[PDB]
Amino acid sequence: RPTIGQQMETGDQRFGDLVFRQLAPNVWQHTSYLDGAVASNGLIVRDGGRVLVVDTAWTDDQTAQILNWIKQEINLPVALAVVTHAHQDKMGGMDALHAAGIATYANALSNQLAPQEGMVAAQHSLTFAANGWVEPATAPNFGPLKVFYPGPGHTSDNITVGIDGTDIAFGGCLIKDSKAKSLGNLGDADTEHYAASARAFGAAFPKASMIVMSHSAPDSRAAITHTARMADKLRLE
Ligand SMILES: [Cl-]
Ligand SMILES: [Zn+2]
Ligand SMILES: [Zn+2]
Repeated sequence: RPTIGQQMETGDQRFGDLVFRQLAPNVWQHTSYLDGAVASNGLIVRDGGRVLVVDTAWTDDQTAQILNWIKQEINLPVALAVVTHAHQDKMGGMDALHAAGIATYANALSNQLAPQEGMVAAQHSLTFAANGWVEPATAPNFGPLKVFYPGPGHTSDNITVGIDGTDIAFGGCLIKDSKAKSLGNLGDADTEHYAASARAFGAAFPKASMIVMSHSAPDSRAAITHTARMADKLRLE
């Protein structure tokens, strides 16, 4: 059974109970929902003759449906997935990736925290230099994916990804959009270092003009400065 895409008034395409949006010739945003209802975004990148995934959906079934979409619309093997912190929205579908033979990667800290956060750890751990950049030996054949740990923010373990050859960087749950009224789920957050991490993210990917994030539509760099400003407000109490 194929699924046909259900095009929307916004140009997203519905496929099952997921939404897919093309951001650039070789980059798509994937969106899944949990019940109110709550959107979570990740990315799919075509890199020559393989596909790379950033984040799962909330569930194994939704993540399986992402894999079906890739099979049906791109038709290339998924070489690896990178997940950006240890919460359900980002790591809730690991078993589906593992069932499909996909090699998975996460911050070593994300893997250490996963059992406590109710998550399945990834198979491989990314480690980071003191300047925040991924150690290249721990992220082999990541193609255009540039992984950067900006410091504690939304969580202690949150990491971020830039896409070489595009103007796209993925803030994950660290960044919120330019109209956001708060910083959201602050249960696991570092209120002291959040602002510095958000600015570190901006400095790490200075040529990114499209900032993709977990919980709203892509936004400009205004999301970065807006998030930092809200993070400062908070730190001063
Ligand atoms: Cl599940
Ligand atoms: Zn989170
Ligand atoms: Zn989240």
